[PDB]
Amino acid sequence: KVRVIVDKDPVATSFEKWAQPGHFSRTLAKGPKTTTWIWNLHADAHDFDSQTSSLEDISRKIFSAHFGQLAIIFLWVSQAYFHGARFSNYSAWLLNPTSIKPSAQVVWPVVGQEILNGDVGGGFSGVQITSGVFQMWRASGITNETELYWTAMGGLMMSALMVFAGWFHYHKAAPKLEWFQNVESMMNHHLAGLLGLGCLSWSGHQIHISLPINKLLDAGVAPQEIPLPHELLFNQDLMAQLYPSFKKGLLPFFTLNWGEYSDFLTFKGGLNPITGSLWLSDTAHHHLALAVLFIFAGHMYRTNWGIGHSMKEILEAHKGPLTGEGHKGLYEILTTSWHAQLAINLAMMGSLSIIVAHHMYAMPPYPYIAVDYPTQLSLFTHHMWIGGFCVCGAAAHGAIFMVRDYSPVQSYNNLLDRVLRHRDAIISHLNWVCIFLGTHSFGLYIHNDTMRALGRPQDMFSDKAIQLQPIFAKWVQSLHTLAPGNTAPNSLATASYAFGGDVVAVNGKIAMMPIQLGTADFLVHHIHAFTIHVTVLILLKGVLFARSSRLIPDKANLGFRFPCDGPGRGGTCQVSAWDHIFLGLFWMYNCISVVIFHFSWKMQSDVWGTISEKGKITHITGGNFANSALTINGWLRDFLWSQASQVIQSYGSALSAYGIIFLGAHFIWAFSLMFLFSGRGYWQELIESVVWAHNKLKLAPAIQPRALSITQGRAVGLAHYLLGGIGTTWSFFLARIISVG
Amino acid sequence: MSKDLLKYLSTAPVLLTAWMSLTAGMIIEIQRFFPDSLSF
Amino acid sequence: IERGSKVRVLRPESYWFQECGSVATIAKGGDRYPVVVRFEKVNYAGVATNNFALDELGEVEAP
Amino acid sequence: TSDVLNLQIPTPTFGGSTGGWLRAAEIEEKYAITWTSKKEQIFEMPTSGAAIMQKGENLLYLAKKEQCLALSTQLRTLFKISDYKIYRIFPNSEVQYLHPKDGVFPEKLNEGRIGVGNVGYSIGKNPNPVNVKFTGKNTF
Amino acid sequence: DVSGLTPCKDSAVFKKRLDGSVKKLQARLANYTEGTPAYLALEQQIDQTKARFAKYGDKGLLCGADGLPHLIADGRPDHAGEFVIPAFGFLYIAGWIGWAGRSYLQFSKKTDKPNENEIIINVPVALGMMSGAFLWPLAAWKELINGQLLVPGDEVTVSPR
Amino acid sequence: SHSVRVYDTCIGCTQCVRACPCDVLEMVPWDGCKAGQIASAPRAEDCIGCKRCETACPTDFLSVRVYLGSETTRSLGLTY
Amino acid sequence: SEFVKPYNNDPFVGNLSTPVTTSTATKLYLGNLPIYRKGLSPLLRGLEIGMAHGYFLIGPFYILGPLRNSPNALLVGLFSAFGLILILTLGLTIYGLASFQGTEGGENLESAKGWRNFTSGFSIGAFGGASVAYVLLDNISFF
Amino acid sequence: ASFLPSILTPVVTLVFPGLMFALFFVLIEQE
Ligand code: CLA
Ligand code: CLA
Ligand code: CLA
Ligand code: CLA
Ligand code: CLA
Ligand SMILES: CC1=C(/C=C/C(C)=C/C=C/C(C)=C/C=C/C=C(C)/C=C/C=C(C)/C=C/C2=C(C)CCCC2(C)C)C(C)(C)CCC1
Ligand SMILES: CC1=C(/C=C/C(C)=C/C=C/C(C)=C/C=C/C=C(C)/C=C/C=C(C)/C=C/C2=C(C)CCCC2(C)C)C(C)(C)CCC1
Ligand code: SF4
Ligand code: SF4
Repeated sequence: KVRVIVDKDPVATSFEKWAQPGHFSRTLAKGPKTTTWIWNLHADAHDFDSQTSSLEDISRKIFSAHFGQLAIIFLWVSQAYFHGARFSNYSAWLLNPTSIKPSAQVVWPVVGQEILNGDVGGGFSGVQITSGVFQMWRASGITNETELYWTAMGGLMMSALMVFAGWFHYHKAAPKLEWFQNVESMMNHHLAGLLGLGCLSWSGHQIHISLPINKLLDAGVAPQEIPLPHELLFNQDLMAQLYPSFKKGLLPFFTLNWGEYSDFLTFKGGLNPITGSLWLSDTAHHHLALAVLFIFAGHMYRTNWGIGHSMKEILEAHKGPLTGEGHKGLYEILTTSWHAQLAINLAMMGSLSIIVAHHMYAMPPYPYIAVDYPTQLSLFTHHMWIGGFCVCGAAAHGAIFMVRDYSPVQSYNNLLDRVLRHRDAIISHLNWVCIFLGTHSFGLYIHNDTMRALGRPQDMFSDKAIQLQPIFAKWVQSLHTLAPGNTAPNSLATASYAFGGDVVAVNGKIAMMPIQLGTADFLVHHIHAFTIHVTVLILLKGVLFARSSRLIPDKANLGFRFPCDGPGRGGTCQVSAWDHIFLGLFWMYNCISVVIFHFSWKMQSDVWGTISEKGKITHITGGNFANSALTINGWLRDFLWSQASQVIQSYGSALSAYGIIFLGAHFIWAFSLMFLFSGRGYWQELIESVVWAHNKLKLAPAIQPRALSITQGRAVGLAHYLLGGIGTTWSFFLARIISVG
Repeated sequence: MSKDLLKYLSTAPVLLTAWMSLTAGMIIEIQRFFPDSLSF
Repeated sequence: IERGSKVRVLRPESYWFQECGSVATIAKGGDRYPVVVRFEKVNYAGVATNNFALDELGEVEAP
Repeated sequence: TSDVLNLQIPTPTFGGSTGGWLRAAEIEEKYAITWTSKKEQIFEMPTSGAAIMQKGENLLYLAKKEQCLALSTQLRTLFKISDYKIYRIFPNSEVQYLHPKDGVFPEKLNEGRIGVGNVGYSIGKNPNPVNVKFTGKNTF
Repeated sequence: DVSGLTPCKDSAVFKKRLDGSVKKLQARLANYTEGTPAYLALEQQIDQTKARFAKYGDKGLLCGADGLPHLIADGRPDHAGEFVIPAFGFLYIAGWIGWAGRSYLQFSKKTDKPNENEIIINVPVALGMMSGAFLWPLAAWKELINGQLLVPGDEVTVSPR
Repeated sequence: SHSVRVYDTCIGCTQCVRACPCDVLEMVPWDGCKAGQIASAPRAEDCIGCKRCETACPTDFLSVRVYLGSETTRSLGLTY
Repeated sequence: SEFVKPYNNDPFVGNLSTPVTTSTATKLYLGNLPIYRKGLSPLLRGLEIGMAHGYFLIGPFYILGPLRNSPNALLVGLFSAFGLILILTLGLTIYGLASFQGTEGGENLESAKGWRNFTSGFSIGAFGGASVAYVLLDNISFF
Repeated sequence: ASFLPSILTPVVTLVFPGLMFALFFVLIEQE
């Protein structure tokens, strides 16, 4: 049966193993003899399966670690709400959202940093924020600072409860592996219980507190006069005054006259003209429908009662001629190995973050967020980066599963075996695809540069010399534009105005606009595809060739991350799947960097801007994307050089912090190249010279210093490279968008 | 505050963070009380 | 030089060249490097022990 | 033992793979490894995939001595099979018995083995390169 | 005075820099109303700016054609406060630091578990070493004379030449 | 092919031979060592140069030592 | 069922007998292509391959070439095709010289005489195919 | 004269280096 079964008091509570630093691993528990011990203590900190063999113990450690992480996240939600409560201008922004710059952080006057408390409107001096939390709270219906303070206190209480839960579920009552492996009940409760009831509760909150407050705010009622949420929750007369369908009660729900709730449950679509964002009635209907969908989906898998599915049987039933045994063994793999689950979950989380980035900008969900140009850019770019990082984590943990938890006795003649048996074909064909795609997509840019420099615009791959029109994307956009009448008759507007339709604008600034697709869009989209394909090549090759290869038949024996297998065979450098991830992180970094550059330039040139009373559409850069994005010279001039002005000229102003971070991120990006290009042998010899200098003075340490390991040097170089590049883009985008928008 | 927790607080990273915290606070307070000292 | 004695290594290629180590064992005949010197300073491989000959060691302190 | 192979032993049951020899083991040199198993059971090939070693005699073809030795280490340390023999097969069909050349694994000493590549002084006593400059020898 | 620079107190460019910063602060002051925390903070900040400029004028710093203070580091005692006195202060502090580290290392090397003492610092004696390193110049000189500072090189690991 | 050499600082601990993935090394009788055995390389032509012998050697400096040299199909370890 | 089995009943050869690799369609088309066709001499193999490649090589130069919007577009395309074919037959000749150094068998693509016959066939065929495509493209209004 | 750029630049920077590449490849693929 599916049952609760836990062991009591499995681990005592004591600081003795806090004092003992390297207790978790057998080798580290001995104590230090070189400084590599210190690094390995951090490297192997959360490698539970290397520490303990018991899957039960690994699961318990993971469960309590999840609790600790949730405590951290609750403290983070608390910081956001509390800073909005105290050190902010949320009330001023709520009164006047368009002119007030949102700010929820204040520096102290010590060393001249007080200038960073710039003019953000509302009689408030502080650092402008770009996280969209102000718009989030306006959507939620928060109109006072006491609400922010009290939800911050609640978040702190939840963080304390989560720390307590993490301690309790490891030191007092830890579950068993039998409890952990109840995947069917876990799926049922996560679908119906977590997602379904979360959506249902949020739909109720929206219907009862967000629709009335936001409708009154859009009407013009100032926040002081707004009736409080507790009054709105039970005052059915006021809710009938606002939405007439509420006077009918819940009888139109229990009887299936659901059409009576059409006023506050809508399928309007488009964007609200007042706030320039999605209709909150639409969002409430959305969350209600999703609650129903998830509760329906969560009753699929078997439990104590006879009804339900078995994922084992579902997988085993799917086997084809070209797949042999098919999905046999995958249920056991995913029930026994945590790394496989981590790989799948990280992949889907990253793809979801990217999909979130794509959806939020095209369909602004929060009020006055579309006009808040820094918020849109910041959220899109952030979620893109998080998505790429999660995808590479997925690849890494797939490789870890392959190295450690793979077994042919289990996975004989199944899909995993059949994939490993033609990995060579897979990687060779992806290699050809990568070469072809990169050659075409980048050589079109290079051709454009060559012909422009040769003074031959008639020979360009431009919109007027040799057109490469995205006919299929244009067709899909046309279908979406015509959808509200023909293929979605109950929809009163298009899902997103990017496909087509009217120009939504709040005050002078433009919320959303149709985004045209031409030759430059074709080129940059194929560039995106090329970058994604090369990243997939690197990561998939690392995962497939983690067990072994033609170069190293016994690569699994060496481990997951190892420096090499010597200079033999002409050199076996970075053969490890870890090193494959190390290289794929550079490539997802390049991919996401080009994606965010495309987003920034396209939205600045074609979407964001201002519209006058007559209708004079004036964009930030002036539509230069369509004619300058055809060349790498144009990318270097009209995007990087042109928009770096607001960063470099920021000294002596509130964005001077962005200027400093621009320089510092540049410095760290360059500092990374030392680790990336150099090698441990030189550094160990230099440390030997320095150690002689210290020993001459009788102060050479007992913990002998050593150059960093090879894998560690690669990791440090990659981390510094990513930090420097991402910080450079962060400062550049934030300074540019805050200055111009 | 058993001997084990005192030992843990005596560990190298905790001590580094504590001492550099005190040092940074000392420098910042000296800046507040004697600000803009581009000289002696 | 003598078991339990502190001896300075004089082998040029040793990680412990011109450094002290405690003698733990001296073997009989056979071994071209009968003395077994034990150190506390692990070399790059990790070992803290090695076999040396009597000519490659110079006593600094006796047992 | 001897420089000969039956060349008809039943092979492990394997569904094929892309990791095998490619237009060079048949032109330059192939390798074979033959062992005996007490039970028909599943193992991991050096080339990617899973195969079933048969009950009793088993024979496998490969392209690298490293691949053969890796499979041998797998067989020894998982299935405790320690009767494997490794052969090199030339395009002219000569067969050369390589790994257990004395009939016992190299890690165990034998009385008849003679030393190849042995130096009578410590490592830090080789001549300098300037001494062997413009001579065909090397400093070891 | 020297290098063609002039004292900052009698520097027209320095006075204009002060006036320009003051005008910038007063210009940004227009957004905030009288008596608010932002207004009072800006008033404090402008007072601080004027005090800083007056202090630089009084200290005797030399201002160049750019109108910024230029520190003369050549060893003349007229401009000792620019480098020489801060230099001595840092040298004393850094000596204190290094002597505390070295003396604690000398203590720890004699401990039964020096490797573990390196990570886990014996704080009661570490504080003592830090306090006692205040007199490092005499202590280092004493160790030099007694010969217990610089180990003979015939006792330090050296790579094959 | 690479040149594999063994010096008389060998202690006969027979770990290079076990680390060997190509059967290049083998223990032979020897009078010098207490264990009575010394590593030797009668099959240097099969050497690839991964230096697992050097990694596994516990001597203060390596009794077994490999010098990379003329390359071959076997030394490169090419399946083709 | 199982449509992926060992290649030629050899599990240890680096190949798989997939439908793509070993289907009757693939076998028929490949074996009937000129380079594999039974009974064709090396001269005819080269001839067929040459005409085949020469017919299509003119097109990219004709339409996407620099002088596409010029009265001599097709002439420039034909000249470009001739140049590219000259480079290709030079590549063929040097490949034969480098590969089939010492050979006397002949009548075989893997021999010097056979590869030379193949290269001659390719060269003449490709020149003729470029010219034929020129002639057809001049009179494309016929169709 | 102004003839000579046309005569010499393509001869020296298409024909001669292509022939040199052919010759070097053929020579390095001897024996
Ligand atoms: C190294 C010196 C040098 C350099 C860099 C150049 C460069 C050039 N010459 Mg040349 N040229 C040179 C010496 C040089 N020339 C000399 C001394 C003469 C004889 C007086 C000429 C006569 C000459 C004529 C008549 C013409 C050029 C032209 C050109 C241009 C096209 C390339 C060409 O086919 O020319 C090479 C033509 C030759 C007849 C071969 C000259 C042989 C020289 C001396 C070889 C020197 C080799 C060098 C030192 C090292 C080896 C290089 C390489 C193998 C690694 C180019 C700018 C053309 C032009 O004006 O285009 C706009 C053109 O029509 N050149
Ligand atoms: C989980 C989500 C959720 C929640 C919590 C609620 C909650 C509510 N909805 Mg519903 N509602 C939801 C989703 C949700 N809705 C959705 C998705 C829809 C769209 C289909 C609707 C559509 C809808 C309509 C159209 C209406 C409501 C209304 C109500 C009220 C019903 C009262 C009731 O049945 O008492 C249940 C009672 C019991 C189970 C018995 C126990 C009683 C306890 C002990 C009383 C406690 C009272 C309290 C603590 C003190 C109040 C004191 C006061 C002086 C302030 C309540 C505020 C009505 C309303 O008031 O609208 C404003 C109403 O007309 N809802
Ligand atoms: C759900 C998310 C998730 C989870 C649960 C895990 C879990 C794990 N990962 Mg990780 N991993 C993730 C995401 C995740 N990963 C992602 C997104 C990536 C892609 C980059 C990776 C890539 C990855 C690799 C390549 C490896 C792991 C490994 C591991 C294991 C040990 C990690 C450890 O002990 O680190 C302890 C923590 C640290 C060492 C600290 C890391 C600090 C980073 C590098 C820098 C932080 C910078 C900071 C944010 C900004 C600084 C600002 C500056 C101004 C100061 C563990 C099972 C290892 C493993 O399984 O080995 C067998 C392993 O090799 N992971
Ligand atoms: C600008 C820098 C740069 C360039 C040009 C490349 C190029 C390449 N990388 Mg990448 N790479 C880079 C930086 C770069 N990388 C960095 C910094 C890293 C370290 C993290 C890596 C790490 C890395 C890995 C690990 C992998 C790649 C891959 C590839 C290949 C992708 C296939 C492709 O599109 O090829 C086509 C060529 C281009 C796009 C270059 C321009 C081509 C145009 C058409 C010019 C043609 C000129 C003409 C024909 C010849 C010269 C004329 C005359 C002089 C004779 C290709 C060789 C992947 C691969 O193998 O792909 C199959 C792969 O696995 N790279
Ligand atoms: C215990 C303290 C200590 C002492 C006395 C010295 C002494 C020396 N170091 Mg330094 N060094 C130290 C720690 C120390 N080092 C550490 C922790 C590192 C690793 C980052 C280095 C890395 C290092 C390098 C790479 C080099 C030196 C060099 C030198 C010499 C020149 C002085 C200098 O420029 O310092 C430079 C100082 C640093 C780079 C940073 C020092 C780190 C902190 C600030 C001090 C440590 C104090 C410690 C925590 C005290 C604990 C005691 C307490 C418990 C009571 C000199 C022999 C140079 C040399 O060989 O010159 C001949 C040289 O090239 N050192
Ligand atoms: C029907 C139809 C069609 C077609 C379609 C198709 C052809 C499809 C295909 C599809 C496919 C072709 C699919 C696939 C899928 C896949 C999947 C779903 C996968 C999964 C995976 C996993 C889950 C994994 C995991 C892992 C990792 C990652 C690492 C480690 C290992 C493991 C295994 C754990 C069309 C269009 C005509 C239209 C109409 C209808
Ligand atoms: C399989 C397939 C495919 C493909 C196809 C193709 C690839 C085609 C091609 C086609 C072509 C590509 C055709 C061709 C034609 C040709 C021609 C029409 C030629 C002619 C020639 C001539 C007439 C020549 C002559 C001459 C001269 C003039 C001089 C002297 C020598 C000679 C006699 C040679 C597809 C995917 C689509 C679909 C599926 C199936
Ligand atoms: S530099 Fe690193 S990867 Fe290259 S051979 Fe040496 S250890 Fe291996
Ligand atoms: S020192 Fe090296 S070669 Fe000698 S026995 Fe030990 S591992 Fe073998």
